Amino acid sequence: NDKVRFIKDELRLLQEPGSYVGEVIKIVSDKKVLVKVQPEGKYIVDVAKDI
Amino acid sequence: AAPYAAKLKQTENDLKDIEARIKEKAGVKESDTGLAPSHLWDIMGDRQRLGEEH
Amino acid sequence: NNNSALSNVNSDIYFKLKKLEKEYELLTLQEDYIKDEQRHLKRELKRAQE
Repeated sequence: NDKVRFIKDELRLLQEPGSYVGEVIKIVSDKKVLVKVQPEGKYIVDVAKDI
Repeated sequence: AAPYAAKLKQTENDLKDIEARIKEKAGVKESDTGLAPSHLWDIMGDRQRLGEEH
Repeated sequence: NNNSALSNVNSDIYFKLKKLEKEYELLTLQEDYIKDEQRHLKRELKRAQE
């Protein structure tokens, strides 16, 4: 049961929209942060409530 | 060197408090200018925002 | 004491276990079901991997 039902949760994860590797150039204190997605453009964008 | 040495050590603890204040103070920001006239533009701009001609 | 009015100790163990063996048929029923569950789960381990 342990082997078959771990896999079904794992299907969701692999089927992500994609996700990028940026770095924060500088912070804005309205909980937005200037993040240069590194091959792509610069974006000022909000965060999660995990950080 | 206890008479000047001790006292020198307290001076370094002070500086660290200061640097910390610049960080603490910077934490409201919040600097968007557009004033009182542009409170009208935000209604106008919701219609331009769902405009495909921009 | 322990051997005087022994036929009264006899009747309560006999009664109590007789009731429980009906309910202990429902636990072997379960043994039987989970022999099948693993066979259904073995084809579903295959389908999940598929």
